[PDB]
Amino acid sequence: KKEYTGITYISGPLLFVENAKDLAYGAIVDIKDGTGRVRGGQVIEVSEEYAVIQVFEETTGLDLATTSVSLVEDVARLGVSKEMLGRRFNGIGKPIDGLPPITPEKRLPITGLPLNPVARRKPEQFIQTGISTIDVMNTLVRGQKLPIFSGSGLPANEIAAQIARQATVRPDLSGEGEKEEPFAVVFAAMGITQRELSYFIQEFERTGALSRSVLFLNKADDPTIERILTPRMALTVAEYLAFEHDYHVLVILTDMTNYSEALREIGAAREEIPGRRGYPGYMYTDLATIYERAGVVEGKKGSVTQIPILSMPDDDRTHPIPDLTGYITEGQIQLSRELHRKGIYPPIDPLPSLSRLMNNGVGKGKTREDHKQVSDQLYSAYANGVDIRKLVAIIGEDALTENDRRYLQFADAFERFFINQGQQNRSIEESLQIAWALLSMLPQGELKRISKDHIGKYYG
Amino acid sequence: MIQGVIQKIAGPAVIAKGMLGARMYDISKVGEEGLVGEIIRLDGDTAFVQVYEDTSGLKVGEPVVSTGLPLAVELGPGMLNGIYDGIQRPLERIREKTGIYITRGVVVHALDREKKWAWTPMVKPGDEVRGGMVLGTVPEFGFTHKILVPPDVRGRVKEVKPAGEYTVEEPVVVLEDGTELKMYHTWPVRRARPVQRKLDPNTPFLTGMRILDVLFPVAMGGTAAIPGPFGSGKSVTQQSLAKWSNADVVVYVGSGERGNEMTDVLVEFPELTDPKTGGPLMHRTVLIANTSNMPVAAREASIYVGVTIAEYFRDQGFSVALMADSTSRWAEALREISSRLEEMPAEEGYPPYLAARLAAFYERAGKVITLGGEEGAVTIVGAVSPPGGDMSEPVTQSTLRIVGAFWRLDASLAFRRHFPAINWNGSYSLFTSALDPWYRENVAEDYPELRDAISELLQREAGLQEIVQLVGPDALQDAERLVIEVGRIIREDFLQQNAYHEVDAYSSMKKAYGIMKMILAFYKEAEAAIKRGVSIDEILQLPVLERIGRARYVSEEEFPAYFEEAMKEIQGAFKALA
Repeated sequence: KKEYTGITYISGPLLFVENAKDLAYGAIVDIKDGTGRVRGGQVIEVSEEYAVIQVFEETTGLDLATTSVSLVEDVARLGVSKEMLGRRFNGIGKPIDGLPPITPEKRLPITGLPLNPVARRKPEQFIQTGISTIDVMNTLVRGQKLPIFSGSGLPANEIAAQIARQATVRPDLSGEGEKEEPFAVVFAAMGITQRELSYFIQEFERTGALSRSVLFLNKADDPTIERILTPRMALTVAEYLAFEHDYHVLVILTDMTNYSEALREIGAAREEIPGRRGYPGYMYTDLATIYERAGVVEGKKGSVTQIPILSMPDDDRTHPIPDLTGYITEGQIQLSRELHRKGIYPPIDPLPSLSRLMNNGVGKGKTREDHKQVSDQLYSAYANGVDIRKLVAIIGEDALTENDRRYLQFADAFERFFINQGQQNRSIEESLQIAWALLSMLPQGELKRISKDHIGKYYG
Repeated sequence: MIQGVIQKIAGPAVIAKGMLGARMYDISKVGEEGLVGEIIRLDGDTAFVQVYEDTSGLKVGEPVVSTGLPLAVELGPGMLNGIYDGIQRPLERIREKTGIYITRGVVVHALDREKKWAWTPMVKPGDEVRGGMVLGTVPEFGFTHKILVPPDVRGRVKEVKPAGEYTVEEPVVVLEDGTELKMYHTWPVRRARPVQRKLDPNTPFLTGMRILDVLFPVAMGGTAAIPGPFGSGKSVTQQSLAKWSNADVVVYVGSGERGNEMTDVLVEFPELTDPKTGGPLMHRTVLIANTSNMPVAAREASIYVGVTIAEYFRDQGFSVALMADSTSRWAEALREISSRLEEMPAEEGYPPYLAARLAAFYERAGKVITLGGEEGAVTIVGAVSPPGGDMSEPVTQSTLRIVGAFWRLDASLAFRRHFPAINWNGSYSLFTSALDPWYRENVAEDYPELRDAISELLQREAGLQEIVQLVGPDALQDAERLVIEVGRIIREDFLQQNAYHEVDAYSSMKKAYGIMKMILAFYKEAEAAIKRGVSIDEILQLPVLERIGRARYVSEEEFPAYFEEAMKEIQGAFKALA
């Protein structure tokens, strides 16, 4: 196969090869130096004069006299099959579990394709996360993208790890046959430290969560382009298991801030003039091409569900990273520093949280039929309980009536009991049972978002 | 048609050489796959082509060929009940041809070439034809689709196809010129389709919903924004106008949407009912639909393709309702292109064409006498959609610097269960002044005053819950407990419109006049009652509050008698309270 030796220029991550009209734009290439060491790159531009290759690793060692480029493949593709479960790969999807390299039933363009809008399907079934604040209030529904908004310091890894261990499909609540219903987790970690990798592995093994997962682990010290590829690898394997194998897949992407931080970098190093608050102008589109690879489709039993996870730079929900993710994804879960001191975990406060696809995933045949209303009440009664806290806050305590005293103690214990569950795996029923014993603190006529009868069932 | 090759490829940008005599903005076909693109630059013997789709895999040296024409839309029978992407490709046919995912370089046709249409000719040989005139007719669902002479074309008719069943490809009419006219013509989307004459906002756009009809109304062909924030019922309110508006056709362009937001439209719409016919509303709607990850260029054409399509249906002499949602997302798309065209970012994260263009689009709205002589309109209802909840968006400014009304939705009102969740203090109408003649003429000599009296009680209700807010309701003079309690009555019995209700789902100006007049009648009989030593609480016990209450639920036909009797009952029930 051809070697291209006409290298005219190397600077930063770029190398230029003359007489390479036969390299396709976007082609993955191999690059060998005098020492014999081999290195990846990608054709990012091509003309009659030369091709610009963007090198994957450092550029140290390359020269213009003993360096040759060659085609590895015209489009970045991925060796994929359904035997990737229990496995554990890296950025580029080569094995890291000390197990054997695997045999693929197809090689897929890791860039994927947009789903045809007309071929989609309103997401309808719920996914039990085991966290009450998620499950009852902000339900993750199959086909959704619902990210966790966290903070440097805050324990997203733990939540990530937890939903990964706990999550499950509830066929017995939908009558559904369990056969066309295998449930898998595609974990994609971007720019993690060895300390956190150690953790996620430990966590996936500890209770065998590993056997039904495919890990795409990427470290902080890896060549940055591997970070850009990780979410693509993951979603490739996920679209595959989902839309050809009827898997319900849950994709967790931590940490998107590291992703976006890598996206720009690959642009500070490709010349590009930065957009708002200094990330790439097309960051909205790029993220779109990631998050949008989720959903459910007519004529298919399977699904792809995303939980991206992102530490906001200074708890600034208006930062490009969370702001853009916000315009693309379907709500979010937010990690309150406020709940972190009071010793609460998982620090998820329901009022800034929202799951926009929820109302179509709960209810008769999907969960329990009080669900929707109970969730709204639970909201209502916390919003109503929080706004009293503000009324009797900084200046003088005890400026309160009888009733509003009782919407008050419904906020204290809604934290201690509902929000603060530690590492309990709570089924939707147990979540609705606690919800109901939290509600019944209020008198009957105050549960206004609930049909009169439901009350009498679960209230007494 | 010019025949060059690829000299360079860098992302979606391609340089073709040897394309001699290629022209600015002509559509190109790029690479062996024939990917569609636009010439954005001519430099010597090269043309910079902006490729609408992913170029990855193309090699220097492949063919590049000019289509010789700028971006255009196909205007003919075949669009209604259709679902196109932002550059007029039928997504249904694509699915069928390629499956669940969208494959690049797929070549389908806006208008089905196989389907047979029932031509009824309306011109004979020797007839003179000018652009815009009706050649003949073809049924499309309920509508009598008119076959139009392209604007720009004219001459004498030589031959005509006899009534029969033809496809859109067939020369139904042929001129002495030799010019063949078909059931469709193409037309460039960035160029306003011509009209004979652009008309004044002296007519109502009848939406069906009282608060916008009575309070913040739009003229026929006017424009209007809505801020569709979550929590408020954007869909529902939007869907209702499509169902109940004095519009013959509804074009809904929406692109740059969340896949499931958008999908919520291709699944919901096919289930709405046309109140005029009893069958689907889809049969008189074109939807252009587009998503986050579908190509930049389509997300930006979207509202233009949609406005041209809208203009075409205008041109046949119908009222056309176009709602684009989301308009901020469109703007996002215009930002990306600007950046891709490597343009230096302007102040406040948008290119400085943003307004201009929001206007090259928005100003194509208008009610007109068409080239065919008929009258028609395009009334636009854009949505401004920033989850940031920031009216500061240069997008919202420019829009609002331009539309003739704003219908401010509010998730706050929704939470209270007030529907449709539009805010009377935030919203407004610019058309109001010049619709009063029509009003006095078509509703009642004393329309404006009555609606003025209502918005007047509203302000006052609004500025009383404010001095109840800081001094308690005890400090309220008698006339206050009343003002608040009718402000109440108007909220619950006049601003609230049940959208899923078989009657209240719609209300016309006449019924809206009645429900108004009753409130103010009741009001001024209470006004003279408290002044006379009658208990406001006894006033508030009167069983004719319920004749008011349950009025919006009464058949439109049964209302005139309901009004006449209830108006008579306000007298007797108040005269009884000596």
